[PDB]
Amino acid sequence: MEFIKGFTFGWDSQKGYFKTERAKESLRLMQERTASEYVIVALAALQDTAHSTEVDFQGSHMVDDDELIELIDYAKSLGLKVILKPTVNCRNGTWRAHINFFDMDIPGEPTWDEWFESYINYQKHYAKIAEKTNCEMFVVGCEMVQAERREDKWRELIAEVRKDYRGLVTYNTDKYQEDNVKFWDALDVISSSGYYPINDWDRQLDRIEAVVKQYDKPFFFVAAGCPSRSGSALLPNKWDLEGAINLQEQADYYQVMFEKTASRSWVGGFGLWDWQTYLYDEKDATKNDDYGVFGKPAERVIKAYYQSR
Ligand SMILES: OC[C@H]1O[C@@H](O[C@H]2[C@H](O)[C@H](O)[C@H](O[C@H]3[C@H](O)[C@H](O)[C@H](O[C@H]4[C@H](O)[C@H](O)[C@H](O)O[C@@H]4CO)O[C@@H]3CO)O[C@@H]2CO)[C@@H](O)[C@@H](O)[C@@H]1O
Repeated sequence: MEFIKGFTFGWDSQKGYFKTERAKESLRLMQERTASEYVIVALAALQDTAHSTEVDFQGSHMVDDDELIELIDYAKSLGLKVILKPTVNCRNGTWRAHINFFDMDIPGEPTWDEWFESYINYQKHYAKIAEKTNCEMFVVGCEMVQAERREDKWRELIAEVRKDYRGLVTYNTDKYQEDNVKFWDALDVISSSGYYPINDWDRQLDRIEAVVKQYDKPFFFVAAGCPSRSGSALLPNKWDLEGAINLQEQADYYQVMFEKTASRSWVGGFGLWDWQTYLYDEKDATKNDDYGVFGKPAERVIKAYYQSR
């Protein structure tokens, strides 16, 4: 598989965002300033809590099918390939990694089968969209740490997705969880949220290597990145981390990350975390403490490295 030079887009979007021309502008800025050849459209449905069974993708937190199809078409019209990544959030704030139900089915309690039924139906709806728009890859799940043990249900879900979509299929595991998934044989690509510390890449890359070699498959970090924020380089996943603005720390993180993964041939690309739909003004970049890379010194590290591959 070719080296995926990718960037995540659209995580901030809601109903209506993908029609506006600000969205089309942001996408062109993203491609121009980073040299990304892939866009990872990251969307999120909602369930009430980590222990609810209804997954809701029709409410206004979610873009409508028509503006999504349009945004994808527009992306491909710019020479960008498209990975579609529908995951799920909780309305009470709980990280999806905690979505969980009892092992046994208990009378009157929510069950794994009820959740997976709602979640399968959600995935199939977007797998049909991925097929009609000829997306290159489709991500059936993201950081579902406590659900990953339910292997037969993930295998059932992947089969259901293949009925609608004939392209590449992967699953996005969380950091340090690459061997927590036992259904990699059923996917085409292995991927993880590579939020590893700036000073621990060697140990982590060596662990992941041995996990990948147990399987048939290419690997890439479908998510990776770092806020421009003091302390983030050691904990790049923690989006609510409290620390002063620090653009240089974000640039150091990307420099180190590309340097360490460039020597590893099984590391097959990136879906850098994120490029916002409603991008800030480049004048305010110097005071932005978010994952965004627009107008910041890390923007040039990514452009150069992606342009070197
Ligand atoms: O309700 C009120 C006010 O809030 C607005 O929304 C929130 C929302 O409540 C929630 O906090 C949401 O969280 C984010 C977070 O900002 C990060 O982007 C985070 O990211 C991670 C992602 O989940 C994956 O782990 C990925 O791999 O790594 C990312 C970085 O770690 O994603 C969280 C959601 O899962 O942020 C928004 C806005 O900040 C709106 O509801 C608005 O309506 C209302 O006025």
